Amino acid sequence: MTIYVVTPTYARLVQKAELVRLSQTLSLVPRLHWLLVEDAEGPTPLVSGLLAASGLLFTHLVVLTPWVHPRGVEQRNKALDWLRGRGGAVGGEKDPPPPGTQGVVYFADDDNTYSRELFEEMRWTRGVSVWPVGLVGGLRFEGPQVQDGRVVGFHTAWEPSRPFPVDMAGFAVALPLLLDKPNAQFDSTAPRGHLESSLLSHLVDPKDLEPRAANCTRVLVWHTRTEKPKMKQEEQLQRQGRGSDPAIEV
Amino acid sequence: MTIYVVTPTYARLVQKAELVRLSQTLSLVPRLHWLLVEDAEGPTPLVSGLLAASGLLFTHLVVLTPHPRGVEQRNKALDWLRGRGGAVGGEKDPPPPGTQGVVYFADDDNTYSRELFEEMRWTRGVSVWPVGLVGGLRFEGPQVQDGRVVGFHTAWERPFPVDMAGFAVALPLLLDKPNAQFDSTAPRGHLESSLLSHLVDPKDLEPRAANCTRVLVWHTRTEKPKMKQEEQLQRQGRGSDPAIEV
Ligand SMILES: *O=P([O])([O])OP([O])(=O)O[C][C]1O[C](N2[C]=[C]C(=O)[N]C2=O)[C]([O])[C]1[O]
Ligand SMILES: *O=P([O])([O])OP([O])(=O)O[C][C]1O[C](N2[C]=[C]C(=O)[N]C2=O)[C]([O])[C]1[O]
Ligand SMILES: OC[C@H]1O[C@@H](O[C@@H]2[C@@H](O)[C@H](O)O[C@H](CO)[C@@H]2O)[C@H](O)[C@@H](O)[C@H]1O
Ligand SMILES: [Mn+2]
Ligand SMILES: [Mn+2]
Repeated sequence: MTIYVVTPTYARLVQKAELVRLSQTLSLVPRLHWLLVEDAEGPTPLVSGLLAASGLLFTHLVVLTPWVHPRGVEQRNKALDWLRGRGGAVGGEKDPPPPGTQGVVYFADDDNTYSRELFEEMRWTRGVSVWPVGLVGGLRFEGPQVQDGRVVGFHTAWEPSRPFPVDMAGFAVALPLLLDKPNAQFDSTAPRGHLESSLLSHLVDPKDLEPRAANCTRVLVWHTRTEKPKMKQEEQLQRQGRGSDPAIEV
Repeated sequence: MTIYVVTPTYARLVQKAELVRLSQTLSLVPRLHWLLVEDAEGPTPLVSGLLAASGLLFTHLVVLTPHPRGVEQRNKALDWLRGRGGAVGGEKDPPPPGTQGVVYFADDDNTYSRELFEEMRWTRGVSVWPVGLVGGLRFEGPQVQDGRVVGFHTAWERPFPVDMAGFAVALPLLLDKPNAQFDSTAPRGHLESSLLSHLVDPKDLEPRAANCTRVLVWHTRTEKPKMKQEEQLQRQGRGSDPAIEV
């Protein structure tokens, strides 16, 4: 069962650092195909270079992002388009899996923290699977309430009106189910935190969710965020004509 | 050649996450021995459990520090390497005297590429390489000329203007200098120097990373999670189950 990890990424100071630790974590997982989608005009040397050197099975994708400020929407839908045979690769495996292929799709932002155990949990998804997510929604962890092996509620707080009050990193979807539901995609016009539900509503009813991670008692992924680097000194040095050598990638 | 990674850690919301992605990166490095020292009153089940399930060669140490942080913890790892014992888990026996190896001080929130470790494995005395996103710069790094450290690309004021993550020390040199340790009273920018002045002259530093032309380690920091909601649910008697580890 191959796991397809959809990861939208964009250039900023901590980008390479984020892709380095993430790609290194992904190299621990067998049967994993990384769909890295750059939010850029075209493929960048930085990302192309990191992928080629990663040693991972991957497909490089690119799409530009054109009030609620959703992040990575277009990039995620681009990965979905590719999976549905609408092309778009610029590197790596050019052809998507043919229909009938078994597999699971997981949307992994480039700044979260993922334990290798998480991937074995989602590898057996029939429709849509779920598990708790740490340090998200303003909670220690947000996650499905499980009873008798079934989801009967949710431990959440923010925007409780959400049919699926779970984070992007808190679920995975069966590849066959995605192809069998062509209208399933992320809605960029969706309110602040209803992005997840905009995709999932086309796939299942929350009652049909497959609880994983020891019936949602284990937190195997964390919604970590990196601090924006301090650059006051870099700014001053540049004015003096001695800024950090730009020919050295960071 | 074994690499001894000394990592001080402490309990806070992101600790487990930090330790998870750090240990996963380390499991990609051969001949590596992890010296994880907790800044706590005793071994925490969280860390003990993470170490046991990591499949890494490690030694677990503890020491509480009631201003530069993680200092006492790093010094205890050094004490252990000097046969002064102090382990509470993992490999209790330190490397025998005259053992070859290199010591690297890796904070638990930085980002380290696998290549970094292969660069430091050749350390004779003390080696150096650039560090990204640190000191207010895209990167700080030694200035190399003819394969010799002739200066330092830095902004903040120091005999050794390099971050904790930008150097490694040969094990034999550390044993040879029994007084070489971090000064817990040394202010932030002088912590690295308090140790290195006991070991070598900055002009004897061995430049790595293609003569310091590549950034293989980043000084990333993790945002503190907002917990307003947790506090609200706590008032209502339904906070995140304390029995579910995060
Ligand atoms: O605030 P969050 O932490 O939920 O979101 P994020 O910052 O981690 O963004 C989500 C994903 O999309 C990427 N992205 C962000 C901003 C942008 O302009 N373009 C993007 O592709 C980012 O790398 C994440 O993977
Ligand atoms: O500000 P920096 O990013 O240089 O430092 P840090 O926050 O990453 O701390 C350095 C190391 O020491 C640990 N530590 C931190 C605070 C404390 O009270 N006790 C500690 O042991 C931390 O985990 C880092 O590894
Ligand atoms: O499942 C949680 C949900 O959180 C949304 O983000 C919210 C923020 O927009 C708001 O400012 O704070 C909230 C916490 O009180 C919460 O973090 C995400 O948009 C969504 O993806 C999901 O993570
Ligand atoms: Mn994020
Ligand atoms: Mn740090």
